[PDB]
This record gives sequence, structure tokens and C-alpha cells, in this order.
Amino acid sequence: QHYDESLLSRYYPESLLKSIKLAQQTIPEDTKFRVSRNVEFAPPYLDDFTKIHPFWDYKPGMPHLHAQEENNNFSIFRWDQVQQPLPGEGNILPPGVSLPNDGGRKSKSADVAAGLHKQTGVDPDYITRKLTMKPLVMKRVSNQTGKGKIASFYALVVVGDKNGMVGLGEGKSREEMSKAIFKAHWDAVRNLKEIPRYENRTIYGDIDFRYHGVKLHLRSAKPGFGLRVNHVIFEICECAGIKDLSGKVYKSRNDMNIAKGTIEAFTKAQKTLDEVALGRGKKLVDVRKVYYSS
Amino acid sequence: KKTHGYYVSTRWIPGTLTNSTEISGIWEKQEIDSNDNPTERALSPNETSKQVKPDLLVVLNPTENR
Amino acid sequence: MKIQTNAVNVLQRTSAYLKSGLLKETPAWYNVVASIPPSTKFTREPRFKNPSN
Amino acid sequence: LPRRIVPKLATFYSANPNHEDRINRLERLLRKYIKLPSQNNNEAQQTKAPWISFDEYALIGGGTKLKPTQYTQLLYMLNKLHNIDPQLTNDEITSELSQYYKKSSMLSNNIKIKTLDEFGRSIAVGKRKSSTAKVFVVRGTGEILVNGRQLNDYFLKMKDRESIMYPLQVIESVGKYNIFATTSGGGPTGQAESIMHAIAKALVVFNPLLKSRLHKAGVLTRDYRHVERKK
RNA sequence: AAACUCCAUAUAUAUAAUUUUAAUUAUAUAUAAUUUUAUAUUAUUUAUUAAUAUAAAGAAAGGAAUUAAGACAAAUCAUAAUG
Ligand SMILES: [Mg+2]
Repeated sequence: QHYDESLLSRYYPESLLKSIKLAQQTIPEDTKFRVSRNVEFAPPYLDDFTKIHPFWDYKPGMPHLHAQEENNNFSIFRWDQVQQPLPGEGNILPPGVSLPNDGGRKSKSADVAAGLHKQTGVDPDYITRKLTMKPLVMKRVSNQTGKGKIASFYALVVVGDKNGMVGLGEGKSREEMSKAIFKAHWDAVRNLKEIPRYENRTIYGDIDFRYHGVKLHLRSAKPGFGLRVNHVIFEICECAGIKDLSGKVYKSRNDMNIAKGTIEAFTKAQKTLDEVALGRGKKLVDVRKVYYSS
Repeated sequence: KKTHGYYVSTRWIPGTLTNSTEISGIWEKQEIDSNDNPTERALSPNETSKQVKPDLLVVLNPTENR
Repeated sequence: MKIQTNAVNVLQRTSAYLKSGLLKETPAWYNVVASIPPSTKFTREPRFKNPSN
Repeated sequence: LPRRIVPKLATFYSANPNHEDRINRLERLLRKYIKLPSQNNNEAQQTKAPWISFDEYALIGGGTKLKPTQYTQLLYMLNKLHNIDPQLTNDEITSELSQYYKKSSMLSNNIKIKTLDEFGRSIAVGKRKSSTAKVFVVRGTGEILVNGRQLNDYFLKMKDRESIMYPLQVIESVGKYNIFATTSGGGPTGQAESIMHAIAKALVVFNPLLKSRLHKAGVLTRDYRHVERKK
């Protein structure tokens, strides 16, 4: 279509009007334009080509193959920055991806809390604020293969809220010990269990439990007695919320099997006074507690 | 259909519940009102990856579904 | 096979998750199971008469 | 009022929830219309089954989870519903089946019926090895010219002459056409068989009903064998 | 990794004022197959299946490139380069 100069002069710059007038006097109005299916000269979008894009066009003053300035008339005298920043927002962040602005502020506890919430439905706040994690065993194991010895990191950790809830987790990684601890921390939260506590300080009576080769002899203790037990048992009691306990380990003193044996003993070898009373149809009285009651 | 529930007749994928994010995360969830009518609200990607655990599992042949 | 404990005590294990705060929201089944306790004795029972004859 | 998030599909916990839901929808139709009779022209092998490809169904049927046997099961039910008698079909069936019909309507074909030219001549090109042949076939009395020369002059081997005649011998029209063959490149064998191939392609315009006999004789197939650089 | 692909082949469009003529050509783009369909037979894990034959449709019949690991402490210090 051929347009009158008035209309074209309200949209296009004066410098380009002469070209439009000459083109409207050389191309007849009845020209039947054909589409080329071999060479694509024009872009895939519509463009009048009246404005120079700061990114999609060559930078004015920059040297390049099609620069029209003379070699002594370039206007780029600073070379410390990228000449043509990305267009639009200034980034090409894929949809659904986040700029890694902060790194090292990520918390393995928070990474466990987010993943576990999505996978199991546990509350992230409880994991990141109420739980304490303590590594118990950290060693390197190896598998002999045809290629050669493949080393792996093994981590056994215990988590607990110091208020009855305790869990044991194991993790393996061929890359680094930190990844093994992350997996163990992840596993431990999934294995969280409640353990009965007498007066929320000790166990109900005495326990003689056999876990594989480990013989565990745990005795309840008076208030203010403290934890006088194997070091592995000490850490578990701290996370579980046991304050007073005595005991000895016989036969096998393997740390891994002591930790698992202890957790198993605290659940399978204890019976609350309430559970004993209901099963037997009898009243069980704590004489020490009654002595100081009204 | 008559309980507005769900069923599986072909195969129970081992890990459907314990490994739900690697098996069932891709499938679509929806929000519904108290009348079980779709609210039509678009769900944030956070809400569409969370495990959706059954409240009750009925097993016709437990000997083959350990 | 050993008498399983964890299938009939889902209510008690769940109750520990809620009391501690590990689970924020009570499951829908929680109230239903509490009102209808599972049978958890799994005992062998003697019999003193043949019902047929 | 209270709102909750629930799985969209009843088959959410299955291996392929998307495929199982679609199969269930088709199965309901096959149950609701179990009585409707099927086409008796199915014995006549009605040529209508434009179903979407396995890859196209994978967009809607679970993607990677989709198994070939699952796609086969979809086609057995789509065809069964499709083969219901057209008079006795209903909108419900057609609506459900519509989503599974392939779509290639926006584009068209590039083939135009071949016809004799202003002088009644059928022009076809043939190629064998490095040779090419352009023949002009017209109705006549069996006169042949190769590059303006007599057939016995240009082709000395009788086996080459017999190859040129074979397409005309198949349709038993050796004395019904005049051939003006022009050939270039390769040697006598390539040129003779390139002419043979071109005559067969030019004879189909005179009677398109004989294409099947020409194809069965092997004269409408382009021989692909060429000199191969040793590897 | 396979493949996707590129090549070859078949066809379509564009280009050549058909004396740079080979238009029976040249070279850009696109399409096509990893062929498809029914039918009888023979086996099967018999089913929404394979092996065969049969009719039908089709030009449709061939190649390529690259690497994953490891061994010969295999050749090269004479293609050049280093202690
Ligand atoms: Mg010419």
C-alpha cells in the first residue's frame, strides 16, 4: 500500500521520508510480492528498522566488519565492561531457575528439612529448630573391584529433641564425608522414635538387652546422678533427653552396634508404670514421689 | 468411584509411598472444596511436589502385596 | 513370621509425631482409628467342642 | 468451604495414571454401548484408521512411562469404538474418539495428475547407474528411435534391445506405440535399462490400470546399485 | 550410546531472458520409510502375538561420521614441541 506523505510523516523520522518517497515512486502499487522459500532475508518478526536496538544491532562506534565509521573515528575508548549488556530484564535465567546469589548460607539441616517435608510431610520448623544432630561414627570403607579399590565414607549420626524423640541415621557417599553426614542426618530424622522416660530423666528400672554381639546392662539412676555410661550411649542419651543413667557394655563394644542396640533397648525393653498397671490391673505407686506430695 | 477414592489394579510400584517424589511427583494434583468440586485454583509448584499420602489403604490380596 | 507391632500402633506412633511437633497437622484417619481401636492380641485360643457333632 | 489438595486422577497411584484414565474412559463407552452392532463392511476391510502415533500419544499418555503394549491397548479400543455401525453411532463415541485422530489437514499434497501433452506424447525420465534417458511415447506401430538412430545401430547387444522391449511386452503393447528415446551417460547397459525404466513410467499415463502389472514385473522400480568407492 | 542426523535415491518449489546448454542439467529449500495394509497357514506365553505365504500400495533397495573404558609402559624425540 502507498501512503500519503502526511501519514508517513507522523510515524517515521524526517531523515527516512525521502527513502520512502523514492520507494513509492519506483515500486508500482500493483506489485505482487512473492515469498522466498530459499533465502530468508528479513527477520522472523516485524520491524520497521527505524530505531537501533542497543543489543540486537551493532553498537554505534564499535569496530566490526560492517562498521561505517573511518578507522580513526571510533568512539569506544573504555574496555573494562561488556559493551552490549543483555536486552530486556538483563538476564536469561531459565523459567523455574533461581539466581545462586547466596551460597554457604545453605544449611544441611535446612536442606534436610525441606527435602523431608516434601517427601514425608514432616514440619521443617521442628527439624531446623528443635533437633540436635551428633555424629557417632565417621570412617572410610572400601570395596575391592576389578578396576581397583573404591573408597566410601560411612557416617552414623543420632538426632533428637532432648525431650523423648530420638532417631538414628546412616549414610554412605563415595564423594565426601559431608555428603555421608547429610544422608545420615536425613535418615536419622526419618527414623525418629519416642522413648519412654521415667520422670523425663531416666529409664524405667534396669535393662539387660542383647543386640547381636553387644551385651547392654543399663541401670536407672537417682536425680542428679548424671550419665555414667559408654561414650556412644552418652551421646544418644543427650539427644533423647536422658539425664541420669548407669551401665556397662560386655562382649562386643562396636560403636555402630552399641548405638543401634541402645535405641532398640530403649523401646523394646522398657515398660511404663502405666502400661504395667493396666496389664496387671494393679496400682503402682512411686514411693519417693508420694513422700513429697501434699 | 462411589467413595471418591483411588484404586490400583495393575501393579504396586515398590516405593510408591516411601519414594513418592521419584514416582508420583510428576502427576497432577488439584484443590477441592468441601463438596469435592474442583476449586480451579492454580497450584504453586511447591504444592504440586509435596507427597500426597493415602489416609487409608485397602488391600484385596495382601499375600501378593507385601 | 514374627507378630508385627508397627501395623496396629499407627495411632500411637502418629500421636508421638503430633505431640512433639514433628507432624503439624492431624491426619484425617487419626480420629477414626482412635474411636475404633484395632485388635492387638493375636493369641491362640482353645476350643472345647466340635461345632459339627 | 475448607479446601484440600487431592490427586486429580483416580489412577494416580498406578504406574501410568494418564494412560489408565484414558483407557477407563474408552472402556466406559464400550460398556455403555456393548449392544450396538459393528460394521459388516469390516469384513470388506474399511480403510479408515488415522490414529495418533505412539510418540504423539506419549504427550498425553504418560510420556516415558508409556509402554508399547499400552499403546496397542489404546488402539484396540479406539478401533472397536470406531468400527461401530455409522448409522447407529452417537455423539458421545465420536467426541471421545475425535481427540485421537491424526491431523495433517493444514498442508496438502504435491502430486499433479500426469497427462499426455499437446501432441499425445508421454514423457518420462529414467536413470540407471550413471546413465539417464528421456523417452517420448506416443501411440503408433512399434517404431523406435534411440538418439535419432536405429535401435540395431545404437544397441548392438540383443539383450539390451530385449530389456527395452520388456515393459511393452508386459502390457502386450509392443506394436501399439512409437518410442523416441534420448539417452546420455554411462554405457550401453545403463542406457538400455534407463530407457526401459522410462518407458514403463511413461506407459502408465495411457492406462493407469496397468501400473500394478508394471510394478509387479519390476520395471517401475529404480535400480539403486551404483559403483561404490571401496571402504 | 542408539538415534537425531548428513549422503545417496524418489518427488515438489525456486533460480537460468535454455548461446557458459549438460533443462536428459546445475544447486538451494522442503517432503518421503525404521515401509504399510489386509488375507490364509504354522507355532506360541493364543493375544491387542510371532514365523511364513498370499493379494494390495509405494521410487524405496545402500552408506556414512563420530566416540565409553582399558590393555599392549605397542609406533613415533625423523611431522613439530618439552625435561
Ligand atoms: Mg539444452
